[PDB]
Amino acid sequence: TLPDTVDWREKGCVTEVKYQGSCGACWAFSAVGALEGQLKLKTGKLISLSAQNLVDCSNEEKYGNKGCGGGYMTEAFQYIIDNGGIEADASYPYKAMDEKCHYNSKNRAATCSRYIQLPFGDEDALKEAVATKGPVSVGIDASHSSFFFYKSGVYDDPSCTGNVNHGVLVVGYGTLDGKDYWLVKNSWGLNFGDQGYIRMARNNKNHCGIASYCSYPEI
Ligand SMILES: *C(=N)C1(NC(=O)[C@@H]2C[C@@H](S(=O)(=O)c3ccc(OCC(F)(F)F)cc3C(F)(F)F)CN2C(=O)C2(C)CC2)CC1
Repeated sequence: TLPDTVDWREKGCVTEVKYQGSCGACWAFSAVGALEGQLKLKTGKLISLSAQNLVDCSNEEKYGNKGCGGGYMTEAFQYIIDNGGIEADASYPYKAMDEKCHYNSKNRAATCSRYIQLPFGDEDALKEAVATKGPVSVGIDASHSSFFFYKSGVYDDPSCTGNVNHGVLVVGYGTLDGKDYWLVKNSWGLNFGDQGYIRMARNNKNHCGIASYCSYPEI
């Protein structure tokens, strides 16, 4: 059986909310967020990892990522795997611009061996992964102005579609005033949503495509 409510923030597995600025780096923050969760669960240390390392060093056709022009969480993991590591944010800080890759293996802060993809649109599979594995990288349709008007409750705008466009991180789930939600960490800083988080409708026919492209890394 699975718990009714999960919140990885309570287990110390979620770093501070970051601010992506005008660089289309949502995919990089989503990936490092998922990897940060796994690092904490394995080593016991919570460390912010370098979204900038991903933005600078995976901007090539091998991966299909485009730096500040967008990218894919799975390809970010693949880069980390191929590269034999990723730096911490401390040593490779976020600049919100495309820069020349300057990865240094002496500052390796985490590694990745493989990544897992969940079945397309399966919110039950996502619930199990969030419950038992940790934070999960997801794509959502975050193109509706209502997404940025949200302050509280459970975001459930009927105009949302399954055509996804932003990467974010699911750090938990539960039920708020009778409405099932996924607890989503964004990368728009602490002024977005509820302290950087939005609760998005769960079990409502894969709303905003939240369970369409789920993945998480394995250290
Ligand atoms: C964040 N600042 C930005 N968004 C961005 O980088 C997004 C993130 C992913 S996605 O989640 O939108 C996405 C899109 C399409 C996918 O597959 C469709 C297929 F292959 F089935 F046809 C998968 C994903 C997912 F897996 F979830 F990542 C990509 N993306 C993009 O902007 C891209 C590079 C244009 C697609 C920049 C706003």
